[PDB]
Amino acid sequence: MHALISNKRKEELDKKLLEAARAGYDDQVAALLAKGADVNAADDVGVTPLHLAAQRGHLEIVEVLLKRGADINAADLWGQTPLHLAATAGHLEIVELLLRWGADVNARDNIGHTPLHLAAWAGHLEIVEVLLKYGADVNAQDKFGKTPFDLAIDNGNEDIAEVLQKAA
Amino acid sequence: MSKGEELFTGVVPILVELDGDVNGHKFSVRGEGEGDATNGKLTLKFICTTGKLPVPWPTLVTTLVQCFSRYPDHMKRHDFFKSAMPEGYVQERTISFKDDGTYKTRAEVKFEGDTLVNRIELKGIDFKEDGNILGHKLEYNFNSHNVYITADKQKNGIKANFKIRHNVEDGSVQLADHYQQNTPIGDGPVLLPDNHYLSTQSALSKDPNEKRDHMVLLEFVTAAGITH
Repeated sequence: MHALISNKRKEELDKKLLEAARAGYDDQVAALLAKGADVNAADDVGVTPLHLAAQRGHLEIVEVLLKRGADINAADLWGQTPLHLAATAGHLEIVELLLRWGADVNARDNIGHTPLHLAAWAGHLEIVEVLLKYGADVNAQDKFGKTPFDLAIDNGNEDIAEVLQKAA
Repeated sequence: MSKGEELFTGVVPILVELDGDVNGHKFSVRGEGEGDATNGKLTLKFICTTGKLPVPWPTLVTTLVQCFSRYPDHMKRHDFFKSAMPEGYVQERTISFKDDGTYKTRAEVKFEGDTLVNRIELKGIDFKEDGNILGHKLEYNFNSHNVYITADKQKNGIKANFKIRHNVEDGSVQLADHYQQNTPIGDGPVLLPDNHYLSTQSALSKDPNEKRDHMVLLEFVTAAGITH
């Protein structure tokens, strides 16, 4: 039928968009977006093009996808948002862009980690400062009761621990 | 050594294949996911594909990849798993449950194609029929544990031992003592770590769109113990 053919072609377009976003082809991403691909498409595990673009550090693709209507607060099977992946990867510009566009700064994954938790765990000072600028909760606690200061102090991070101590 | 470290410099797909029999019952679980060795992140999903699993899911968490554990820059010399990866290693496990049956586990971890494959063989004996395990009396959660790794100096492997504490639905803790030993497969010099330990965190979830026996797992692992 025409309906089934339309659905199959749309699914092929969504798969092509996801592959292009993972690979980092901005031209193909824009071309597929113009042709009618779904910007909110997801895998079987719930991973969206914004997730891959933010995790792999494609700033231009992230900004292009934001202007089309990509949900900036979307969780996969493991409860991660694009801000979580961007903060744990260490991309400062994508984190800043997500925060400006209105990313939730106090979202929690399946373990209760916040973006500040992952920023302290990975060991990026600039991301910690940027997240604290926009109103991150220093005293957040995960399921096991650990705090972003504890994760910093027990992982060998020194300057991040000092900053978190100053922030109280 | 350095080649294994260079291998784990990004997101690596992970395939896990387990087949086993406990008290005669037969099952085989297939799992797929991704791992990030830079931060110790692991995101996996497991399916039973043979019906209903005869045992509670958490009991198989420790059996279902030590090479994706984060090691700080001052501990890079104590990374045995990455140093022996391109060919893989062999894990022998004895899981003695408290006042219940035991598990014997033989696994091989190899790097095939672009993916990392963990192949496991299980054998469970002496389990009761009204007990927590075979009676399905364990709840859906997982705690955090410390795994102590020491050297062997004779078999080019390492030794480990720890205790998993499960949670019964009646407010009780069941203690499963795990004994482990790792041996290399390929014939090449590998790093032999000093005595240290690994800290672990896990979170078990559920997929609302899967109509089978599934288990979603998110896991973080790090190394500690040594001061530099």
